[PDB]
Amino acid sequence: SCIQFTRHASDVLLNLNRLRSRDILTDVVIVVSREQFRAHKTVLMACSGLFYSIFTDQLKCNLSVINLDPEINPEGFCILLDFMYTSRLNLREGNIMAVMATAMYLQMEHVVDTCRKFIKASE
Amino acid sequence: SCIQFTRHASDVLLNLNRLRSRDILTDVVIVVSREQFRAHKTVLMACSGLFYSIFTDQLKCNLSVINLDPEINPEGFCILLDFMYTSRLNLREGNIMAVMATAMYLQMEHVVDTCRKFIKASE
Amino acid sequence: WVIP
Amino acid sequence: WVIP
Ligand SMILES: N#Cc1cnn2c(Nc3ccc4c(c3)CC(=O)N4)cc(Cl)nc12
Ligand SMILES: N#Cc1cnn2c(Nc3ccc4c(c3)CC(=O)N4)cc(Cl)nc12
Ligand SMILES: [Cl-]
Ligand SMILES: [Cl-]
Repeated sequence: SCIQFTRHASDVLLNLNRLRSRDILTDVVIVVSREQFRAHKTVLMACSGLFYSIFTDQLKCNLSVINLDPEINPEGFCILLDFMYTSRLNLREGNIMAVMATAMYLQMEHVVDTCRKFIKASE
Repeated sequence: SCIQFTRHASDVLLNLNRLRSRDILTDVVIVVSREQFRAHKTVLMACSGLFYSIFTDQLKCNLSVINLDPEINPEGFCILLDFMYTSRLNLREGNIMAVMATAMYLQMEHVVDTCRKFIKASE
Repeated sequence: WVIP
Repeated sequence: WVIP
C-alpha cells in the first residue's frame, strides 16, 4: 500500500554526484595509468560487476587504492565514472572503442549493449 | 550530446538498498530510543537536510554513532529510512503523525508535503 | 507522488 | 537509452 516519489532516485544520485565533486566521504582512489579518480565504494559496486566483486572481497574491501589493468584508458574510465554518478553517457565517435572496452572490463552490461548497437549502425 | 539510461538511478538505489540489507559498507548506526539502524552516511546526507548538516560537520562526520532526539518515534524513522533507500513511503492512518513529525525533524520536505496533503484531505 |  |  506504499506511495512512491518518482524523482527520489534521480535526486539521490544528483546528491551523490555533488558529494563526489566536493570530495566528501570518498573512500577509494581508482588508479588508471598516470591518472587518479576518487569515488565512493558503494556507488562503484552499485554500477559495476567488477567493483561489486572487488569490494565484497574480505581483503580488497579495506583497500584505499585500486589499480586497474594498464590496458584501461583513463578517458574511457572518466566517461564511465561520470555515467555511474549521473546516468549520462558522453558517447562519441572518437571515444566509443575505449568506452566499450572499459565497460566490458568494468562489467557494465547496459553500456556494452548500446556501444555494440552504435558500432553496428556505423558498419 | 550525452545519451541517458532512464533506469540507471533506480538501479543504483536498488543496489544501495541491497548493500544496506547485507550490512555491507554501512558506516553509521542511528540510535532512536531503544532501537538501532545501520546506514550509509552518503545516502542519509543525500535524502535529509538534517544528516547533510550533521555529516558535513568537521567533528560529527567521523562519528560511528548518532543519537536522535528522544521525541523521535523508531517506527517513523524506520519508514523514512526505507523511503530513503527505495523511493517508497509506507504512509498509513496509524503512522502518518509520527512519519510527518520525523520528516520535519529530518528535513525531508517532499515527505512533509505529502503528509500535509493527506491530513488536509481527512479533515 | 504516485501509486507504484 | 534516450536523448535527455
Ligand atoms: N549488496 C549489494 C550489491 C551492491 N552492488 N550490487 C550489484 N552490483 C552489480 C553487479 C553486476 C553488475 C552491475 C552491478 C551492473 C552490471 O552490468 N553488472 C549486484 C548485486 Cl546482485 N548486489 C549488489
Ligand atoms: N555534496 C553534497 C550533498 C549531499 N547531500 N546534499 C544535499 N542533501 C539534502 C539537503 C537538504 C534536503 C535534502 C537533501 C532533502 C530535503 O528535503 N532537504 C543537498 C546539497 Cl545542496 N548537497 C548535498
Ligand atoms: Cl551499465
Ligand atoms: Cl523527501
